[PDB]
Amino acid sequence: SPVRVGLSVDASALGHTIPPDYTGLSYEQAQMANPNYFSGANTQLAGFLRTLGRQGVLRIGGNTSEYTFWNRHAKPTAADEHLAAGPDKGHHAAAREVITPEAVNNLSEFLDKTGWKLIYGLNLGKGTPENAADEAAYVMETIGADRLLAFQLGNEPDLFYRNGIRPASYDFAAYAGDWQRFFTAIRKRVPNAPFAGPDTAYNTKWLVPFADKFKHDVKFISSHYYAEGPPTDPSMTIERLMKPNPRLLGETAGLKQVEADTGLPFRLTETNSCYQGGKQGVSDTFAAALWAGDLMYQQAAAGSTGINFHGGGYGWYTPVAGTPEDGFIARPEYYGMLLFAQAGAGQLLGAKLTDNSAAPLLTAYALRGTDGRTRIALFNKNLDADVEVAISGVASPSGTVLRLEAPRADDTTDVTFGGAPVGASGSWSPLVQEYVPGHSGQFVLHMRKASGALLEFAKLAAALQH
Ligand SMILES: O=C(O)[C@H]1O[C@@H](Oc2ccc([N+](=O)[O-])cc2[N+](=O)[O-])[C@H](F)[C@@H](O)[C@@H]1O
Ligand SMILES: O=C(O)[C@H]1O[C@@H](Oc2ccc([N+](=O)[O-])cc2[N+](=O)[O-])[C@H](F)[C@@H](O)[C@@H]1O
Ligand SMILES: O=[N+]([O-])c1ccc(O)c([N+](=O)[O-])c1
Ligand SMILES: *[C@H]1O[C@H](C(=O)O)[C@@H](O)[C@H](O)[C@H]1F
Repeated sequence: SPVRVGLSVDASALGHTIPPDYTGLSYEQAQMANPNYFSGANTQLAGFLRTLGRQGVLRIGGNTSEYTFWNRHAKPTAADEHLAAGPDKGHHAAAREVITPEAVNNLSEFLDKTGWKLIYGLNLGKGTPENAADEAAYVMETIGADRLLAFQLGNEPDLFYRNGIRPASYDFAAYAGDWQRFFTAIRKRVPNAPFAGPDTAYNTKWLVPFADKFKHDVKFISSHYYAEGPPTDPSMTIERLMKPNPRLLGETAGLKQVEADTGLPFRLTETNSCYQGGKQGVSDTFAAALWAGDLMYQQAAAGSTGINFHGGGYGWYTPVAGTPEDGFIARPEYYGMLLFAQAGAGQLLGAKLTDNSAAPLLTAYALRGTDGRTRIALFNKNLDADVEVAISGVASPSGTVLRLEAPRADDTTDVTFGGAPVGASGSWSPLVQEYVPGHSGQFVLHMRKASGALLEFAKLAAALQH
């Protein structure tokens, strides 16, 4: 028998706004070594991005951003024509790669085909300030001011002290030294160069200090988040992924603090289910779809202005997998992002769960969409309990439900949303839609264990609208 829970929506309790560019992805800077990947001719990948959002952000950085060197005078053939750069596995220094001018040109075409904006990593770990300045100049010229959201100076500088990029004594102080030096060189060459940071791995203590020290220099504050790791650790399981944890609590507190204290927006610029490249049998499963869609909403509710799920290649946690030669496919995690895409932008509303102690991992978010229609995204992350949700507070005669499903939580395939898989180049239309009738704002929705749902409610009295 289902666990019977209440969801009270309060349309008068307004929360944060979800902007049209909330969604996004993160990729390794090393991907720039192959100009055919982010390219106008890569119509398949662009299609997958357009389905994730009419607007969104592509972030390029990661562990490889310390090992990639802009070379304005490269032979075009320096390029690795075949490279599909998967998430860095974080065991040792990445292979050193050059970025060519044509890679930047093709990145511009790709952004033009997708309608997305760009966050671009610069090499503060091993590069010089002069080369960063030159790189920045070419990117700004090529990408354009309209599409370049920010440069970022180093990736996860809070781990430099332990990974060898710096000595064991490197700390916030020294980073702020490094950052200032690069910033000044870049701005001399590119007066309108925009910035974000500190792009930290986990260390929230760097956030307010960074935001305070560089308040007039940056557009937003950034940090990262991984639910689990390392992948070889047997405690890192699907069930664990469905649950909050102290790191998430700390990141969430960290983002609220920086926004409260400084008034600067926050963006989660690198995130996925398990670090060091993800975990087989967890990161590549239907559970990751529930995990990722729920994370997008939880972060927005806390005040995050956007997100970037890391990926690339055929990485265990990649939302999109593939290569320009063999084609691209949506992995299970993509479908959690797709639910969010389908819900769209708007303003979050009060929505409280009650009688839910026997179904503690169910989450729900109500949104007043741009078009004025109410949506509710639910994630029954309970692996073993079906739920029956008594929804109230919804001023609508009826809704449709689109289901996020797979036959088992650990399935690496068989994932559908709205009764359909995603096809080639991000193609997707709902094929199964269930009507839910309401009265006095009350609706009842059953959800199987380990499933999700998006409810879209009809306007009142709008049957004759043009
Ligand atoms: O030189 C090595 O192989 C060195 O690699 C360290 O690993 C890293 C170095 C740099 C980065 N990074 O810029 O992101 C990341 C890693 N990493 O996450 O593995 C090793 F820690 C060190 O033992 C090794 O000597
Ligand atoms: O790690 C290294 O290879 C070495 O690289 C230098 O930085 C560069 C390498 C290559 C180019 N380029 O192909 O135009 C440019 C730079 N650069 O001016 O940043 C570092 F300076 C050096 O410390 C590092 O050991
Ligand atoms: O269940 N449906 O496919 C469906 C379609 C259009 C609709 O307008 C509604 N509705 O009124 O909520 C439901
Ligand atoms: C963010 O963390 C990722 C991971 O550990 O999976 C890496 O792939 C990425 O290079 C790093 F920036």
